[PDB]
Amino acid sequence: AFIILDEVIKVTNRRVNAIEHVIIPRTENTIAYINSELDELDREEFYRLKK
Amino acid sequence: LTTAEYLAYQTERHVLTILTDMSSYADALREVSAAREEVPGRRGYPGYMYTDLSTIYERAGRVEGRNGSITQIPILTMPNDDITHPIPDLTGYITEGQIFVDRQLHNKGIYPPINVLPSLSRLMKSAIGEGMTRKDHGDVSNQLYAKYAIGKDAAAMKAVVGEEALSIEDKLSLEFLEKFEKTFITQGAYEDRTVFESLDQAWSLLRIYPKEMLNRISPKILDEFYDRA
Amino acid sequence: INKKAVEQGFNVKPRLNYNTVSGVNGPLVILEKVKFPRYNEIVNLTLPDGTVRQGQVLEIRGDRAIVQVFEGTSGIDVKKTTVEFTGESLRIPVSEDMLGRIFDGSGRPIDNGPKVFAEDYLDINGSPINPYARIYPEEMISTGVSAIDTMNSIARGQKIPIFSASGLPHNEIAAQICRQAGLVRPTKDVHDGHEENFSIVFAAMGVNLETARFFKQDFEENGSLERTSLFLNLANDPTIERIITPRLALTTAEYLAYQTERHVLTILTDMSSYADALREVSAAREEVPGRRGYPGYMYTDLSTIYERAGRVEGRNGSITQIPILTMPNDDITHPIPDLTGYITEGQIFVDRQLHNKGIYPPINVLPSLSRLMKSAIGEGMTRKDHGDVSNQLYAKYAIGKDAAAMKAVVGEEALSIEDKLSLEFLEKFEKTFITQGAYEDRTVFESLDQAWSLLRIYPKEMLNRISPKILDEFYDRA
Amino acid sequence: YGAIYSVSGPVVIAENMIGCAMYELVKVGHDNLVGEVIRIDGDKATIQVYEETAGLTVGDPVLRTGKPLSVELGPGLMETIYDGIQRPLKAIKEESQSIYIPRGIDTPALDRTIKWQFTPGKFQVGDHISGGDIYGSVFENSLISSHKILLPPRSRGTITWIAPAGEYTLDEKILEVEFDGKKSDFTLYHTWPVRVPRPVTEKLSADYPLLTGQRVLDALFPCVQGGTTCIPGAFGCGKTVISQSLSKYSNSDAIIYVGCGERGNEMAEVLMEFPELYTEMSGTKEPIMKRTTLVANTSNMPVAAREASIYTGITLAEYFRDQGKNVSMIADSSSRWAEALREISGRLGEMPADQGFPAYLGAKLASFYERAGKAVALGSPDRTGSVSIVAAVSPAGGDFSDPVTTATLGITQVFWGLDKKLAQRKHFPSINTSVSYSKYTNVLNKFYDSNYPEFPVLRDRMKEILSNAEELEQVVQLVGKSALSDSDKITLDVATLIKEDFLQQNGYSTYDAFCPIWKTFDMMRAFISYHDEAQKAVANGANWSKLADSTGDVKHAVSSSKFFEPSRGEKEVHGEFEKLLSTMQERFAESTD
Repeated sequence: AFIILDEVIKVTNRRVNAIEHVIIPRTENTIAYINSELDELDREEFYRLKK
Repeated sequence: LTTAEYLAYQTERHVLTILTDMSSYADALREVSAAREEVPGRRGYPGYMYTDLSTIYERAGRVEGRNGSITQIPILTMPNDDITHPIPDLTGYITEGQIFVDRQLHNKGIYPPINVLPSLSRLMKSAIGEGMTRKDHGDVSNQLYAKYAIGKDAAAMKAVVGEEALSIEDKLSLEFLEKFEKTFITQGAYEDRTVFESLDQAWSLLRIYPKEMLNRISPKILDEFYDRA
Repeated sequence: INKKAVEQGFNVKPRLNYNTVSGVNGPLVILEKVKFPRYNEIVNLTLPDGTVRQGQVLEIRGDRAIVQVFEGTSGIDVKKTTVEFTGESLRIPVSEDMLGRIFDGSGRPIDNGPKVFAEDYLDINGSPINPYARIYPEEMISTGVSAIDTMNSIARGQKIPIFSASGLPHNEIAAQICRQAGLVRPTKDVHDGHEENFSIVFAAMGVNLETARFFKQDFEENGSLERTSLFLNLANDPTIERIITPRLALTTAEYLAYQTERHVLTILTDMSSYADALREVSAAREEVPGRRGYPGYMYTDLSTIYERAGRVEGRNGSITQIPILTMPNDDITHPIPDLTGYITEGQIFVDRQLHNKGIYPPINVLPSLSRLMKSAIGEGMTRKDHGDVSNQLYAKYAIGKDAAAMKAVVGEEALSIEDKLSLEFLEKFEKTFITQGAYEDRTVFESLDQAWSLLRIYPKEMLNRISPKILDEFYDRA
Repeated sequence: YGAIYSVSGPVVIAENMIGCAMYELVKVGHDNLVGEVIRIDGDKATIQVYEETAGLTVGDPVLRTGKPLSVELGPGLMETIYDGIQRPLKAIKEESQSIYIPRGIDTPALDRTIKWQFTPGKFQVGDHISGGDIYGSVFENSLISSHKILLPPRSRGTITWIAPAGEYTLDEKILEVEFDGKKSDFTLYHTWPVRVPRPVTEKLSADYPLLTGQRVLDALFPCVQGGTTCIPGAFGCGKTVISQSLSKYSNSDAIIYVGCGERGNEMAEVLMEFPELYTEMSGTKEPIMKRTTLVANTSNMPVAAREASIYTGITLAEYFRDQGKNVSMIADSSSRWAEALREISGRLGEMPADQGFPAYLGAKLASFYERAGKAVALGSPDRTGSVSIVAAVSPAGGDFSDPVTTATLGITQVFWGLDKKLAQRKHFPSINTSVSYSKYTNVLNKFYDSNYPEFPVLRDRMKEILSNAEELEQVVQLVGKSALSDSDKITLDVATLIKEDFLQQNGYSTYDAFCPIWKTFDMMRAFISYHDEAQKAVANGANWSKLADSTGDVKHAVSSSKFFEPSRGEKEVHGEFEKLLSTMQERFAESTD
């Protein structure tokens, strides 16, 4: 049980500190940088077309 | 493509057309469209690029009454290693397959660095089997694709969770994936191994698994070919 | 002897008053039939109620000129508003007497004193310096901050911003640096110490009134007021006008340094407000944007704001820029810090993580940099071990942070002995070396001795970066 | 004068409209709809009509008022309810007897029929007068005893006539000044452009605390009258107690409440609760409405009214500041005002800077929050007023990451972090101590050392003991309860006692409805002394369990310290607290044996 609990706690802490703490910044990067900038370029191009 | 059409459909030759860099063609089209102040379709590319790529690609294949054909194998570089880019996306929408050269596979030293998961041949289904290639080709290809996909999934899980959490199927999948990438995909630039040698090597790869877990192939093919050794 | 008498400034140039205002679109007002408009001419708006605002021409179109107004465009009437065309681009009345004077963001005195009895009218955003006539800055200044002197050191002539954020004590750090600034090897030209002090030019754009009072009070604290010129544009001041306050400060700094031959120390606080003013004017003008809505020319404009510092071939003056900027979300990939990182030579990072830890100054030295330290230190400057000690401190701090991260993922027990050494070094570092009194001044030699005391935690064998020659000389006592 | 040329949604172009200013409001159409000019093209001016324009006809005359968006400042705007553009909703309902607001209604913002008793000031005929000079006072209501009427800040001249003492209406002229020959008539009211900050002689540093009565924020995260505050406006966080405490028990001589774009139900709750809310001075004998004016906007109103709500509120607050009255402005939701700005920009087609917001949002917020602050009022006599802003923020997704809340947190010096979880557990006023902060603690050091010198060290000692207990909660959950040292358990129990009996305040109870600053400081002393005595005794004595079990009576006494009635008198309460501390010291001395 000590071996199993050590492995489980290590996996849980490792995930909560690396996997989640990289996936959440990964999603934030995706949205905030790429989706927002692509939408901004689309907005600029259609605004120029309207002009 | 016009000189290829002349040779294939008028002189009855078999033309293997190779287009060196379709990305440069797409960039030239984008430059012309931008200078034309036309409505962009995606990230500055013209909105009619679908029709232009259809015109370029569709002038291939065999036509009725002529003894010639055009086998078109264009080459295009994805700008950021992604299928989602407009060039490869619009290419795949009209083409009948693709061969994916994978950067991660190339960095591993494998040549040719062809990834089979994104690669496809949309008209391979009716070109293999009885009286053409060997009758196990389709099922062997299906089993290899399924095992490779399971190997990638198990490698991802092993990256996420421990190896012991993986089933025996998953460990066999990693073993098959390693031997597969190192021996079957890997091939010398001057080797020219026939499809029958490739099928025999594929069977030697598949014989890692027991008969029970080759579920994607018919029992007839399995009990005909598995024990040949 | 009188090279000065060739100015012929007595020429009277009458100015055209224009009532031909067609319309206003946001910060921009448009004139239809101006005659021979100038590219960057400054103009004077006269509101119907008699209020006088001023702005500069941005675009010219045949007989048409487009004018932005610094104080906003509320109230202009196409029937009763009159525009006066000066004929020259924006210029500041500059003199050596501006030291000790507090100015509005637009150069107007606000210390209840008189206007600048100018020795000359220097044009804003002057010409770039010839690269063939540039002196590479390699006179390190002893700021008294152990986090700054021993590692990412500052030379005389830096462009080194203090990266920070809202609520961080960047103002305190800037005040301490301005107070303790001084060469590590002073020239001792005069025993009275008159010219050994830095002249200071302070520009406050977009800051709240409390920050302006704090900086003014701190300059009154150190007897440095007579050596300071304050340009305070406050939060309630017009936002369109904030784009000239740093330019006015840089123009007066250039006059003081490359003409008066003083050693100017320029502080540009809250340049994020300047960047936001740039974004606002860009959105008003509706041109091609960059990342996160900032103008695509923001790189060049920020460079022109920054590149004005340095040292020239023939003059014995220098400008030492320390801009202060607030990252909106503690993000160093934001365009506001990213572009200034591309331009300036290094940065000083003020960390919220270290600030919440309670240490002062909260300088996260690992992401900070000093691009001109590589030649400002050595055998002749400071001490021969400076470079290797700084490199080893960087490497061991990085290893300590990595091992602290590994401590949370695999527990303390799995850490190797060198990892425990790294944690001990990081603890002692952050709480004995980075930590420094707000009025504590440490010479680079004292702080180097402290750095060696910290580095003596490790055995001599694993000090890989340090060269054997220096290691065999300094690792042991003395 | 003008004439309608083209209409499309809320924007109207008016031809032959030469001579109109930039933001000059105009009367659009036969309905006289109010609209603001936003672009000019020669004689053609672009008008942003506020209300619905579905009935406008090309050719309808449009008349220019000659002034920008201006609020009517004078007697009669107290105890009244306004919209964003200061329309008297009460008078709107009374004159029309209609459920809905009539389109194009033009009821005066100030009641022109009320006769106000006017007593003239020290200024006499022939004197020189400048902007902000009190030339008389008007008894508005029983609580605002003297509504000092002011010369408008932009006006000055030589007084040529003053109306004597008597009763006048807001249409009656009561002052004539001469400037460059031309005469000018001044009534009891004057209009001020809403967006230009109302000038002051000198803006001081706000150093007197904004005592609200809520012990947790009066002690841990104090605010200064003239400071800026940010609170979450999320649902059910309990911001109602904050608003009612600022409008009910604060030092403010007047209260400005603005509803930017709040939902209809919530605005109805506010508009019903405020009239039935009574003051504290002289023993709860007057309604706070006599001290409070409201700006109310439901979800669906003219978007320009929602955008100008906070500007109207801050202009009223500045007008009362120029009279020397410390005011506090409460914003129902700054996020709703930001949404109004975003929709205005979308209608104008401006370039979206950050998440669709305009690029000037940060500058607008900075300028608006810098409008606040203690300042010497313009003109003579030399009186000092102050405007403090308590603005609420409510992000749509609750991420607290959209630019408006980031700008508000960056600008505002004090943040009172109301939390969902604390309100769920019936803990009030539900201020999350861990996330809340106040940057006015350093400024208030002068006031503390002048009045309660021990206050700052007690405050940050309580801060650090609660932080230590918060981290030791995680330590306990990690290892086990028994692993704590005696001092650690002392810290834990002291923090729990604090959370139960100092931070938590019933508010509805008579004893803790309003906790004064001296009672707050005495409770600071009691709790900090309890922690220090326990720490010292255990450090130099026996186990903690026996001492705590034996000294539970002292813990109960310091718990009941919350129950001490402030109405008994400050001196009596201080003496009784001294008695409590004396008995505490004696009983701990007896126990440590």
